[PDB]
Amino acid sequence: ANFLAMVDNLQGDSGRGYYLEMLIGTPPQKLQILVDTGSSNFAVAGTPHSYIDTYFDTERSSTYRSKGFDVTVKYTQGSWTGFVGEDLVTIPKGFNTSFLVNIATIFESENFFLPGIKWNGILGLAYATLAKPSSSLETFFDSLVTQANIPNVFSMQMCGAGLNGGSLVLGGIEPSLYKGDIWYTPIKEEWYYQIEILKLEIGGQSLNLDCREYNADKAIVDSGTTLLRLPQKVFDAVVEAVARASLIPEFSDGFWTGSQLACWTNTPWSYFPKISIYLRDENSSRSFRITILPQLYIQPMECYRFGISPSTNALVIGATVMEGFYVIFDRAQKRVGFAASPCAEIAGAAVSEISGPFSTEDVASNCVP
Amino acid sequence: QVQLQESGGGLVQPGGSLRLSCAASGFTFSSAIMTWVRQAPGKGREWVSTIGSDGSITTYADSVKGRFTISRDNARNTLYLQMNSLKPEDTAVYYCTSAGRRGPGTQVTVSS
Ligand SMILES: CN1C(N)=N[C@](C)(c2cc(NC(=O)c3ccc(F)cn3)ccc2F)CS1(=O)=O
Ligand SMILES: [Cl-]
Ligand code: NA
Ligand code: NA
Repeated sequence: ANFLAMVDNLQGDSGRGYYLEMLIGTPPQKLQILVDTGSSNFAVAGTPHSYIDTYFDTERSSTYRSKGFDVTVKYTQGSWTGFVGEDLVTIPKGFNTSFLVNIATIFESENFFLPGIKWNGILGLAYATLAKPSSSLETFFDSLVTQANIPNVFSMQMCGAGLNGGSLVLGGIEPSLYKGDIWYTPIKEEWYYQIEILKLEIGGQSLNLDCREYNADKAIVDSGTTLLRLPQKVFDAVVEAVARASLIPEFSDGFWTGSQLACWTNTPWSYFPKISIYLRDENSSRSFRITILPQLYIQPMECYRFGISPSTNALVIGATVMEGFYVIFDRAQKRVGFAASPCAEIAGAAVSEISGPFSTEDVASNCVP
Repeated sequence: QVQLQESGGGLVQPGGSLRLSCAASGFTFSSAIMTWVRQAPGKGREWVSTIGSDGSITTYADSVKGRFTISRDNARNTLYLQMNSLKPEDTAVYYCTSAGRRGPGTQVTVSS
């Protein structure tokens, strides 16, 4: 593997996703694949659909083999059913050889191929235990780690910078994508990339919630989620704190729910507070904080939408937070790394910060229930 | 729960041969991609060969092409590696892996 050749291997943005070019079958068919750290299947369109240009035609691949079974995957607000097979895949921006992997080819779906997408499948990079129909279906990254002789690590940089593609470095860390220190937080549970959130701070003030409220369902790092998603009680506390700290006198209730845009003539970002998320260090007595500036949560659409949404379920660190950071998914060492992204800059200003260490003596030793 | 157990290694001279086996249980072997990897002390992990579930698609590292042959018997839940024309630099623990799990491996030593 060549990590320098992986720089700028993603196209897209937080609106419609970050996607990787993949070549599938013999002769190769080129697909555009969403990079998804919140799922564990490699699944591609196998039939024509309204919101896609191309699909993988298994009949045109001489190396494709059918496993003889289907899989149905269901999400909140969507689903698909596909045939499960095996074929050879190359990733041209990083590798020089092909690898044998499992592939699901989608023949029916609901709410999956959304309006506006440039991708026609998904690359699930989470752990085997989320794979469907079961964890015996070898995941793409498990196949790649073995067959390509790479370390069990990948890293991601998203350069949309709250509006320039990105990089998926399969097998390691590219030094040219960050400056300063990488801070590591333990993976609490290897399914999603579940990490432990200790504290949220808005404009320098703590929310003063029990730290279990940040982890109750789970806190995860998910490149296939657009917004920062917060459990309802955390969301309401954040909204209250943003409205108190902001130099805008009035926000509508509809602004916070995404029903109304906030509009100005000639930049709103100086009128909003920084938002900080504190993560436990590998030493449990230390934490570090990842900080997003208003640029990452007051999103241009000049009119602006709120870049945070309430969750029925989990606390999700999605693409818009990830647009601030080089994120290292260190599966081998059971940890997630963060460094501030040099590309996370708008109008000459960094849109994110990282700092530490801070003491965890005032917080419980386990914030997951 | 998944079990992989390799056997068939040994100590051979240069130009010798071995037949490695891996017995599998606790999953549907007939639907599993299977891979052989090798690891020698002080060296990097080295992919050897992969075989698709029906046995028809096989791939090999350049370092072993034309010398080693991967195969499987789905009815017997067994993976094989036929190793010919063995060289000192093939010395390693050889292990089978599938879906992020691995067996403990079998030692291959090639020496005069
Ligand atoms: C949150 N989810 C996730 N991680 N993966 C899935 C496969 C998914 C992701 C997308 N993601 C996206 O479309 C998307 C768009 C812009 C971004 F910045 C990031 N992701 C679309 C469909 C879909 F099924 C299921 S989901 O439950 O919806
Ligand atoms: Cl498999
Ligand atoms: Na083809
Ligand atoms: Na497998």
